[PDB]
Amino acid sequence: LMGGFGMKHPPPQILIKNTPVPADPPTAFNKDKLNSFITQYSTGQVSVEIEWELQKENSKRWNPEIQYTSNYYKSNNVEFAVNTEGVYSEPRPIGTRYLTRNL
Amino acid sequence: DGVGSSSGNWHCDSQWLGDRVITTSTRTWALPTYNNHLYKQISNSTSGGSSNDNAYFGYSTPWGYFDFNRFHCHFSPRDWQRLINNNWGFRPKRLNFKLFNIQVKEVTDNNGVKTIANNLTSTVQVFTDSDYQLPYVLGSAHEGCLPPFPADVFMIPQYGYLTLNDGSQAVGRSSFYCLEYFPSQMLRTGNNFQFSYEFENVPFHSSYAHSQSLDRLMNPLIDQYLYYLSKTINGSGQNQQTLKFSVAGPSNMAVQGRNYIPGPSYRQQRVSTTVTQNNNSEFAWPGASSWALNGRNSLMNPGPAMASHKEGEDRFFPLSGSLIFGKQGTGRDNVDADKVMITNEEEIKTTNPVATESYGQVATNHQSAQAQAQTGWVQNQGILPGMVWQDRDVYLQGPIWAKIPHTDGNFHPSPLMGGFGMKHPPPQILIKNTPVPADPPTAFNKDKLNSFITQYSTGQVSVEIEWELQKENSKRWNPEIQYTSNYYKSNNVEFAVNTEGVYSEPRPIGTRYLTRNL
Amino acid sequence: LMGGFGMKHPPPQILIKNTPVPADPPTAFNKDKLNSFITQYSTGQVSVEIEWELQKENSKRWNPEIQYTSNYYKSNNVEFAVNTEGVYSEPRPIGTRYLTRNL
Amino acid sequence: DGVGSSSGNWHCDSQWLGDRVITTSTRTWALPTYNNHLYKQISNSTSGGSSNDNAYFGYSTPWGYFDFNRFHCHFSPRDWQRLINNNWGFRPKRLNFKLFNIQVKEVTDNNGVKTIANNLTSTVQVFTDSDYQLPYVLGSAHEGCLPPFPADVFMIPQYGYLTLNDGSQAVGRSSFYCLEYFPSQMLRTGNNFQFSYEFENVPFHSSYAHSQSLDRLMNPLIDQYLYYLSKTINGSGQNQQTLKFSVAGPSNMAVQGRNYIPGPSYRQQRVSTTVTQNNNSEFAWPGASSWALNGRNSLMNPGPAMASHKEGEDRFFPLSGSLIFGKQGTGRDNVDADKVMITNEEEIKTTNPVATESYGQVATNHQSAQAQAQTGWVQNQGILPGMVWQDRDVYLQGPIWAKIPHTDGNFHPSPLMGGFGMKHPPPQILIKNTPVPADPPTAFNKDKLNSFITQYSTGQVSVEIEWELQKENSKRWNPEIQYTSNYYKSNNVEFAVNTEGVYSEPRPIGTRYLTRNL
Repeated sequence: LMGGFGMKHPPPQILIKNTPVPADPPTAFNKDKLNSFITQYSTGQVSVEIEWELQKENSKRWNPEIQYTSNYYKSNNVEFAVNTEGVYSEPRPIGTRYLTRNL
Repeated sequence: DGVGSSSGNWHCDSQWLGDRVITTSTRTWALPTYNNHLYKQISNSTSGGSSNDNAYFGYSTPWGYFDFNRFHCHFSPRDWQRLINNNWGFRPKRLNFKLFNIQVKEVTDNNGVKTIANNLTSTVQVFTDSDYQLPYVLGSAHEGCLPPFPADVFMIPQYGYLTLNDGSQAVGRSSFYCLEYFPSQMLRTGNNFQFSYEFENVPFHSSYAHSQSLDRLMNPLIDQYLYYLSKTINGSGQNQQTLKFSVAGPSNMAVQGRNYIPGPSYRQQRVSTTVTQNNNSEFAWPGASSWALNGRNSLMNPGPAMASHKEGEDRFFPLSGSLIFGKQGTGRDNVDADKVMITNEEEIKTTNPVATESYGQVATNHQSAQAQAQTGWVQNQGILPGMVWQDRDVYLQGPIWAKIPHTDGNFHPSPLMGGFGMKHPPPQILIKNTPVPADPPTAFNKDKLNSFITQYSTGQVSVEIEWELQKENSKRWNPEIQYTSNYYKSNNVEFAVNTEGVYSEPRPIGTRYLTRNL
Repeated sequence: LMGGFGMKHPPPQILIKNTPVPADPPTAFNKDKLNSFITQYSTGQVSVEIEWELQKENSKRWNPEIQYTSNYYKSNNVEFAVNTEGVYSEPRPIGTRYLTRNL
Repeated sequence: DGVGSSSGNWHCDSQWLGDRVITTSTRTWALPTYNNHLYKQISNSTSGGSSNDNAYFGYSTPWGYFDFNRFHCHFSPRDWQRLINNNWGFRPKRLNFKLFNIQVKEVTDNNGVKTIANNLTSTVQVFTDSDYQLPYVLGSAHEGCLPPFPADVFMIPQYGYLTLNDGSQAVGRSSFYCLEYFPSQMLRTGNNFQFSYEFENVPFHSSYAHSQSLDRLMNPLIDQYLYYLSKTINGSGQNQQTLKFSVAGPSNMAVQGRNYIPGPSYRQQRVSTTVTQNNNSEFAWPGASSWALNGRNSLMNPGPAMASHKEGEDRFFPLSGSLIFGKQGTGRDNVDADKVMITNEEEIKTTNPVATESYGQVATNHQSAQAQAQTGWVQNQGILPGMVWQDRDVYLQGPIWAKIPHTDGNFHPSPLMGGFGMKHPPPQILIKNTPVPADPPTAFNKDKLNSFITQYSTGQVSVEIEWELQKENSKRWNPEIQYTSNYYKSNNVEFAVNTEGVYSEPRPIGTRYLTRNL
């Protein structure tokens, strides 16, 4: 209902945890589980490569087709581009439907 | 390929193989010149008809088109009788279309008299749109069919297409299609045209009317093993409350468990052919069942297929639900009832609910010692699971196919009016006769030439459809009801020409006679 | 200077004339050329098929690129489409330069 | 490919083949972290400098880049002397670039003291842009070169790029390039990087200074066979008018017919190094030669290549025409004249007109018995046919190449500042050290991580260029003038390190000594 592509078997969930490393336990054996660990985190890079099939416009309509453009008026900042202080921003949502087709 | 030799032979027959039919129909046509070779926009504010509810913006083109989508084009009544009495269903497998013996004539009005004379050089250009790029106008059941009767010569309708509008103004998401921007074969006297088509696989139509009702699909001798709740009261008086369960037997039929339920219903108003029974008010537009889209108010003309008169009394019919055909020679407007053939669905009555009656009843409030039970009527019920419905009957005058609009979703895309819905129907065949300009001025002028030569063309069109069949296997004992000709001495043979030459069809002919079990 | 593609050998000129047919001359031989002809014209169709090579946009710029669209406001007539009386019209000129590229 | 083994060997040499040179230069670098791993926009209104004439809008990126486009990076002064004294011209054939022995260190400020410690896991990511998709910032002669002296360690400049602006605001035809959207190889200690490049074919540079002037390219012994108009007057007094023609001989040199003319000139203002001669007014910006583009007023810094002092008096120089280099240790602003090396073109004086002098003179009004002849000066003359010019000299501090902007047209695309213009120069090599975020908070927060670990990296860059050569064929008798070291006992060796370690270059070194005939 929200949108997108429903799938019986979507692309799976990818879960990640950093294995615990316990801080030095006590010398005498104790039954209880170890509640003391070492503050820890990890960092890396994730490549996500999707391949998209396409369907291309065959329409023979005469006149020009409406579609999406960038306003030309001198704005203070480039839309869909970083601010002065580094913040990235998206000015307005962008639908998928511009090209026209007959029922 | 010359002026002398003919470019094709008349072929009109129906050859009946056991498992399939092939119906060729060849007729002759005449194509005038529309819009003076212009494209124009038709928006209502140019033609009037000011209102919010009727608003359209669209273009009219000079092109003509062949529309054969009705059945009677392809089937003689005797081929129809032979079809629907012997068969449980049918589907078109293929289509072949030939257009030949084209001849282009040139009219001249001189000094008050008009003389027609051949034009051997001129061309008439044709194309079939196989990519479904243009709007599809065939599926709307407009007139302009091949005539029922192979003798009559007809005129070819004008192609025009509506688009988006806000009121009478175009949005600008609107499209303009220039029909002449397509690769159209053009041909002269001595050339012919043809193409072949193969219908995409669809379901067989149902030419059978069920032999047992849905509500009564059970053994009348044996009880079910399930217990309905029979009686909630011990007896009269205060504080008499019990729960008494009973077997659902033949003695009480309505209460047995049934694992299928009837099809959906969108209720219609009930209009009686007997006049004095109907109300004395203007309920035509006001009381009608409408579906609104984008602030427009549409009317519900054929709609979820559902029975009409409910059994005993046929004196009435749905206000806008039923297909309505005009008799031969019927006036244009404010036609009296008798002059119009009102189609009636009695055969769908077992599977589907009545058009004019509520779908059912539902409980509203929770009962309590204080609060009595209360139940409201269901005016509309969409598809549920385990719901069985039957499609609307298909007539001899009714449309064969329709184009299923290209969209993300559609449910049971069988056209509401009737016939065979198809993602890729048999294409539109458009025709125009190339313009020949009258003598231009000697000095070069920039403007386009607005002066042409009055011109039209004539020829023959062979439309050959191949129909797959499904044949009756039924083992029922007694005789089966089916379609016949009344024997009483009528003044004229029904489905035959009058004294003055007019061809006429007395009454509509449904497809459903043969019976089959649910 | 006006625009387009200058060529040493452009696509050639295609000239057409309909051969003269003289009206009936006089019986006695006369020296002078025939000044009397038959009013005449001809009609047909011309297919002009050009093949265009292309160069396609490789630009990696982030934000959206400005380009040409049809105004969406409810106009009386579709722009670049026929009028009510049949006249075809083009509302405004259309340049070739929208896509951007670095110097 | 491990922490222990080194990823490459220092290689710095110049091996001189007869027909070509190969100059390897290996130096060590340090890359800080710019902009806190942010992109930001630099538009002047954020940095001030309010005016219409200085206006810019652009982005600053964390990425650094290697700029080696100066010559002294690749050539020791002795390789330069050996180059320009023995050769009539040169062109780069190929380029090889290696980056190795990279090591990434992690700074920590604790309790007032800052401790540096290795980081073995961290990565520094690099990419060369071979498709010329990004803006090209190298060709503008910005500082940040590989240092002249192979010992010195340097810092790597920050990459930022201007775009379109209306005042301080972006138009929206402007572009934002996210440098990190490119497929950048990333590598750790134990990895190395390299690529090879092949310069596109360009013309040889001219390292020769002509041995005969353009105006004097003729036999001094022999007359021409053409007759100039010598004398238009019979003698003094009224109505004395004649046309007297004379041979153009050696006796009158200036009047002979010459079928080539000097190159174009865009005139410059004349500023004298001797101070008391110059005017007592602020002519710096007002009196300068400018080219306006889009309402901006640019200044003409190097421009059509043209001689400067005109022959006898070198006491002056063009206001903005001449390349101007700063001496080692030169202040930033309002530097005194002596502290700055003013480059002077005397070698181009034969082919090209003087920068500070008019191109010529042209007749204005038609003469008549009543109207005397009148001639105005030509302040600017663009290219004509049969015009010969010579390109600006190329120095040891000056830029090797520039990118010829991609456009529908360009004329003689040799850069005005100097060097070798190329449609596809050797690509930009950008480098950034991947960010390592400091410990995030435990509870998930939407916002991006603004806290990182102060970090930088270090390594070595081998830049190997292959130069094609053109060698002196001249048969002139006498000795040829060329470049030498003064012999007088100076306190310090020129082009050598000072007492305190500072490296310095005393004077600029042109490429033109060897002489060649027109």
